[PDB]
Amino acid sequence: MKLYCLSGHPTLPCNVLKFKSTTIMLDCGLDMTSTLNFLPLPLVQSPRLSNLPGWSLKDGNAFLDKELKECSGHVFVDSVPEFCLPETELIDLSTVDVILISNYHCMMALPYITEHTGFTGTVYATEPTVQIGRLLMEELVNFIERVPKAQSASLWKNKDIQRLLPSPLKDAVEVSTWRRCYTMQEVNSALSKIQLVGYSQKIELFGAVQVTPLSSGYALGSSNWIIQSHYEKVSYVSGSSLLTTHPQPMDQASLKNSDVLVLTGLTQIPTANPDGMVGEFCSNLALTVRNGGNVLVPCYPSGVIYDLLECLYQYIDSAGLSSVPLYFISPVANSSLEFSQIFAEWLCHNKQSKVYLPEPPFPHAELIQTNKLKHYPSIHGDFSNDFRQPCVVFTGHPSLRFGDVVHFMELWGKSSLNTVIFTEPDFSYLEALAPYQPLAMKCIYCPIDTRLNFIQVSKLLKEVQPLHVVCPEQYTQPPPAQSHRMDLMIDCQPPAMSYRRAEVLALPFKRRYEKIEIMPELADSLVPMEIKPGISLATVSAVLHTKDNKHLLQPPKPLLSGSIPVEQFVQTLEKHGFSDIKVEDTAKGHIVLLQEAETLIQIEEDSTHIICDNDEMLRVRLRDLVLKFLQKF
Amino acid sequence: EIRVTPLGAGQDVGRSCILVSIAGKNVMLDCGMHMGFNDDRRFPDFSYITQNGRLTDFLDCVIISHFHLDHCGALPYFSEMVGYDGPIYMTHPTQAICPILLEDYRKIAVDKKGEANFFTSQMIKDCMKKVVAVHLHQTVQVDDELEIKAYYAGHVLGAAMFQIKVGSESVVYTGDYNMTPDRHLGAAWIDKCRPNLLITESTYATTIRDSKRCRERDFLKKVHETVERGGKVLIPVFALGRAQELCILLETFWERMNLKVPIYFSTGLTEKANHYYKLFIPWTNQKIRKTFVQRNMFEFKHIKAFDRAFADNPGPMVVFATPGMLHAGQSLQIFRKWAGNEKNMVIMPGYCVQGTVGHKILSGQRKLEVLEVKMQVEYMSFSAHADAKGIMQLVGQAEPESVLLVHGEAKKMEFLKQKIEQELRVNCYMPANGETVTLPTSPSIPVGISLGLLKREMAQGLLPEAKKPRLLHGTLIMKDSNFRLVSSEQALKELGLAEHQLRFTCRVHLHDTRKEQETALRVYSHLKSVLKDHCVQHLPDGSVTVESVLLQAAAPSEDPGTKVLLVSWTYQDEELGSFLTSLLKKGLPQ
Amino acid sequence: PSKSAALHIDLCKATSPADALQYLLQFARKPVEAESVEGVVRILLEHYYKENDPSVRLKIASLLGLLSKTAGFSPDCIMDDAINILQNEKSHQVLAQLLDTLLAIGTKLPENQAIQMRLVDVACKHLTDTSHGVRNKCLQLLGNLGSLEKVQKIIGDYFSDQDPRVRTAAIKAMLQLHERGLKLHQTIYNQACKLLSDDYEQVRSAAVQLIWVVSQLYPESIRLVDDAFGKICHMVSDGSWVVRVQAAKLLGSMEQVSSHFLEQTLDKTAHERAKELYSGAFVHGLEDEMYEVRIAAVEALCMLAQSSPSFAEKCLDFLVDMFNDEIEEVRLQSIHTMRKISNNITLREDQLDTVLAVLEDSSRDIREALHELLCCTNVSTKEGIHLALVELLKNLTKYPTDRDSIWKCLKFLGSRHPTLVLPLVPELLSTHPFFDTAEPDMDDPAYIAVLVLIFNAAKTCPTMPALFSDHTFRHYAYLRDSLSHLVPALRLPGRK
Ligand SMILES: [Zn+2]
Ligand SMILES: [Zn+2]
Repeated sequence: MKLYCLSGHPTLPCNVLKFKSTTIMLDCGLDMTSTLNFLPLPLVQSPRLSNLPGWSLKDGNAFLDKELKECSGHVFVDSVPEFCLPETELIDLSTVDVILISNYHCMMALPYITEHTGFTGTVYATEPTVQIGRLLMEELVNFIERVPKAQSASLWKNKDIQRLLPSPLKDAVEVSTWRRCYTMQEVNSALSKIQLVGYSQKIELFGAVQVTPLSSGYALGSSNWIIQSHYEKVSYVSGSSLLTTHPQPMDQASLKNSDVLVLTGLTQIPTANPDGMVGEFCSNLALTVRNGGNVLVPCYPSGVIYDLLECLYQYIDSAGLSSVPLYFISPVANSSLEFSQIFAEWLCHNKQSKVYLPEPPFPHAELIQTNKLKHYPSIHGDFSNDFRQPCVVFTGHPSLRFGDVVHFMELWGKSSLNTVIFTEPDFSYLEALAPYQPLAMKCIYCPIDTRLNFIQVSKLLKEVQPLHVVCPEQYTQPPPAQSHRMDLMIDCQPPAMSYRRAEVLALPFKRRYEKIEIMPELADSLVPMEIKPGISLATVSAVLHTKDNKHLLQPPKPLLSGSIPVEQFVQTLEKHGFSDIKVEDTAKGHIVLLQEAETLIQIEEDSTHIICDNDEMLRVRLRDLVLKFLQKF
Repeated sequence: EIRVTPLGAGQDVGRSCILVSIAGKNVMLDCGMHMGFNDDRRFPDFSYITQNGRLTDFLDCVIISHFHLDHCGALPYFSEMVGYDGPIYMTHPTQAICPILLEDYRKIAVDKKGEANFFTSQMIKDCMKKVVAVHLHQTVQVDDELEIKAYYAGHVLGAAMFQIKVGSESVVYTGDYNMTPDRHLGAAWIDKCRPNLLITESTYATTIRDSKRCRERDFLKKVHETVERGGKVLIPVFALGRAQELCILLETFWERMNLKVPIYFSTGLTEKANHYYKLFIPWTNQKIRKTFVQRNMFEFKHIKAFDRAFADNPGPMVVFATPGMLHAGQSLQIFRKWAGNEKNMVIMPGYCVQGTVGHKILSGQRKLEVLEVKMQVEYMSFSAHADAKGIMQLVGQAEPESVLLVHGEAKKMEFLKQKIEQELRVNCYMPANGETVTLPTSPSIPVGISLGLLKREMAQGLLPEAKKPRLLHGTLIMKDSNFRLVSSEQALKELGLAEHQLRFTCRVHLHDTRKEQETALRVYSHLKSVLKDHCVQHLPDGSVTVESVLLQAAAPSEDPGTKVLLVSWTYQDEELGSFLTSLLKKGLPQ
Repeated sequence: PSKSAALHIDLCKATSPADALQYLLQFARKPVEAESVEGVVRILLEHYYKENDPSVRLKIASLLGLLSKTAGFSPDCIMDDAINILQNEKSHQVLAQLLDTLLAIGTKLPENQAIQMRLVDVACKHLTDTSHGVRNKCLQLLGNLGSLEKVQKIIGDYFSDQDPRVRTAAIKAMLQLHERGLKLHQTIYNQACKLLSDDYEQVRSAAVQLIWVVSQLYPESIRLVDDAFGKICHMVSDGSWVVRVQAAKLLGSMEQVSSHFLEQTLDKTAHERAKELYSGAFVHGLEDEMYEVRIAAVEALCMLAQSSPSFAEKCLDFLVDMFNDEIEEVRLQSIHTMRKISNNITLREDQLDTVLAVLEDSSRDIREALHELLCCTNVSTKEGIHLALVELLKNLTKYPTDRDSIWKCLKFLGSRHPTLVLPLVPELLSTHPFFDTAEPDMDDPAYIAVLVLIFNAAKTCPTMPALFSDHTFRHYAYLRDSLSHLVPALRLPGRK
């Protein structure tokens, strides 16, 4: 089996696995690291971002004064934001056959692969995954749109200028394959190419393989995959959460007893205590509200938002802050709430029982009923009619480089009393908040993570004991933040081979057996026979019939094994009718003479030889005799 | 082998329960009661399945199809005072909705019959705590060898066909189902799995139901006639299934015709039913699950709750009411209120139980018990069952090996048996209740194979030497745990036995005047000329090689007229050696 | 220059996966060669190919194909690729890369004979693999390098071989051969039937396209197109909806058939019950699944109904009952097909529900489509004209915005058939047989709507200027003055 890893990102993978006669690729990363590097897109053009000064080449040859701009001693690129792609040219994705999805964050990059490249096979994902993915791509395409900034620069994308530029523009990787954003017809094309699957569903591919998804528990419908043939097992685990969360809990029973385990989607901040930082969030939120300002929280419309609103529901009941309202602003807000509402069977047992006792599983429907939390699609209109101060706003995009988030903190940047709270760990908040610096806004960084830490990784691997482990180089290596700490690296016996962006591995396995079926009449015909205690064997003579890579045998040249004894030979010749047979002995063999047809036979250790005259019927009699005095293989 | 014993629905309807023994495992498909027997005979007989033994020891797993009373009414009776603690498998919607129906039936049984040994609400809660829920297409292993799989059905919401497969053995139990896509329930879809058995119902097998769309066109045009005449419309339906189907139909039609006349829906079960219909969207087909992006179809803009003063409030009126068979009849109360008018209308969309007041209304006399009816009636057929062509389509898609008919009437069952046996030539079985039927299986036992041996034999098959016996050889190593097929050489090197070599050397006596070196040259030339496409080579020490057969002109014997040719060969080419000795016994050319 | 520097850098680095992948990715993603140095770069690549890392070799082959896509190289690269294919039998990845390079070379520029495609075809035929290695790719190679207008044995065997993927690739090659012509035969029809019965998905989807194309090629079996059409319908009743959409569009593309077989498809009904009151292919394929197969079915029905002058009534009822299909796309397509088939067509009873259709909530598209239907339709009875008028006036007085379309459809009705309205002329406008009737309102839209119908009727028949009153005379003057494109020129005594 062979593995091609097309993403150096630890969280956003593309893994092309070649097994037997099929090709199965997993996940789709759309790295917004280049998005972090590009300039933000104001919904309404702010004067300061309009007149940001232009950083200049020290040589002065290139037109980087208008290709690039500078702010607070730091430099950014001025265009529409780009997105980093996985390297598609390592393997022809047309020859790549079947695509699996873990979760919506891992399906963000799907129209790129599914429209332009020429892939034409089938794609699998669960229902909540595919629906929340459609909502996310709708939000993303809207925000790259809704104001077209068609400017694009390329002389900075020249390699020499990239070398001359300072970090992190010096630290930019694979600038050449960065692309502009995709559109609704592309979205609909991929989302019609999709097919559906539930948990523990066995999907057969060509008889060659069978795939099953299991609840990882990180997100609503987030799923680890299991690919098996009848002797071979690959467990692909990406982004599980074994803590008590809202989705279905993680299921390791089918995960164990695996030949090859690939592990991705681990935590980004290992030292983060989730519930503790959630409590710190609530305390800081109460402090800002009591001070009388406005709080911003950028968040994806799944997962962490639901957990945050539940805890804020309990905390607002605790602190008695029913005066200050909550506004959830995103063009996907209404459909996100409704989809989280009806997706019930994918939840955990507490929420399923909540469904079974006629109430909605999430409390934010009751929050809407009590009118504390109001959802709004865009900031223009009735939201502008109903805005309040002091206030709470959960805004659409967490990467901060486009949307209602950037407009709101352009509005609120001058004030100090207001507060921004980061809640998603997928980006460095320093490089996120660099363009607005200097900033009077209070910034409190309390990231929320549910991906399993290395202690739980060690526990899970010691529970399941796979034969081979595959993990990223960033998980093998110590982090630059705390290289002194030892528990921050994955430990496994045997040590897992690593991989880098666009790398090829050949996994340590050799294909030996596969699954074939016998047919009952042929099994009736076959009679086993025993040469060794506990070993009974039978020679076979059949016709193979193989349709759709599944194999069966039906009735329509074996050789010998075993030495023949001379004493039993002559005894059975005498009792069969042969007479006047004389035996002489040698150093290792016996020479036996039969006077009829003048037959001389020498018997040695793994050596027998019969010499006679031109005779036929005696020869074939001796043929059947010597062949029936041995075991057939 | 396959053992099938229906405890109920044997040449009959109601109290359906089927016991299936596959490879010594006990799967109990469905357990409900039926109306008509106020005796204990409405419940399935338990004196055969366990006699008076332990239900969890004898039985192994329970499968429940859908939430109709005749299918999930007997779970607390089967599992609580009789005693059962094993696994019960049933879908999340059916799990959410069966206890409410059970509670209503419990209260109604108290208020009507008042059976002393009757299941109580607390142990109903205990039973629904004991049950286990399963998603669609989710292969659930009851234990290591037995697994179950669910298929979308369309009889009602949450309904599920079930495929039970152990090893290669497969029995597909349809339960109740439909092919016609409802206005809010999708059609039944199945894999082409080729089951060994197909257990199915055929409630409407002698009636080819015609075009559904034109049927509600007729319903809508007549209800439009009535509301344009300003009359009152009373629809007696039971509050599950067809009630919300007609609700969605009238919501669509009323919104599109832009009318303003108030309509009302029967209370009591409306809030619970509509809550479950709202909270179980991903079962109500792709129309509603696509429309869910903008709006929610189950949120009704024109449908409110019925009021008894709104009953005698005047004006045109449309009210859905309960029940469909009119035994208790708040619908019958409003019927008695509105029977004097000749302007008003009722539609009866279901088959009424004969011999009751619903049968009196279905029949054409004015006097029903006595009151005389004047308002107009219609008898429509909005049933969500399967028809004859739908059953033929289902069996043709599924391609099973044998079928078994339940849940219907005997002459109809026989007609379907005759038609299916004329059509697809597939064996059919007609069990009576309490009758066990046994069917033989083909238990193909798995075995392993060496991949290299497989690769070279498949290469030989792909080579254009097909249709000739290539004689797949090897041997089966048996451990009683992993039966495997290996090559002879692989078996030799695995088991450590010596590769025995058998050699035959025949002394061909050649009688001619040619010289012995020329005799060996003649042997080489003759074998090369006769054996076409054979590896005939002349070894430079004077020898002849034909594949792996070595011919050597031996030492001169004591007879000058006889020359000895030693022809030496192994057992593997010994057919070729025998042919060579036959040709040399015929002799060299001279 | 740059290619030589890249080759020297690759040779100097010589890292196993790392520098090889980096150099290949840089050379591919930087630019095209855009010169004649592509041959020298290919020579350097062929020199470097004699090494390990077959993945890197396949990447190099893909880069060679991408370079050949600029059509710089031809025969020398073809000979080098032939040598590499002959001497490079190393597993599925390199075999696939060689096949892709061969396809790129064949389809890149030459498109000619004399060992430009025939030699490559013979090489592919000789180098057909043993297990999924090239089989699909060499099948599409022979498809895109179809030899001449004279492979049938080997495609017949590759129809019955192992893998469904290989079968589908063979079928796609059959698409390519038919779009290049190649004049397939009837043994292809027989093996296409046995490929319709293939127990597997999407193999059916493309094989039924093949059965359609051979049936439309020629109708000579015993009845070939009727047998193919029946197979198509018994395939329409399959569960797979993608297969059904394909099926319905292709059977609509089918245009000639036995008429009696077509009514056998429509045969089963409340339609004929309602007809007496007044006096299984499509009947499952319309109300089988949702709007995809519904739209495909109605387009099939419109195409073959435009083909067949008969047969229209038995789909007229099947459209008038299938207006209210609760999907507005299906609604609009139903109205459009009723328009497109509405010729030699009577609606002696169906006028009532087809006009209860134009009474509608907002549905501006639906109401406009129904106005187009009523303007392009035909009717037979005076009573039908009367009721069409009265509910059209209902529509105008209920939604007083589309009165322009109302007036134009009434105009088209009067122009289409004038003689039907003649007895209604005393009744539709009150002209009390001896009294002086009060003058009607001039700009009242209802009265305008009836007047324009009257004048479009009076275009041909001359026997109603005497029926007109004096207000009708001056109103004809005013309407001809105002709405020039709605009323025609007439021969009234007041206006010469
Ligand atoms: Zn039922
Ligand atoms: Zn039933």
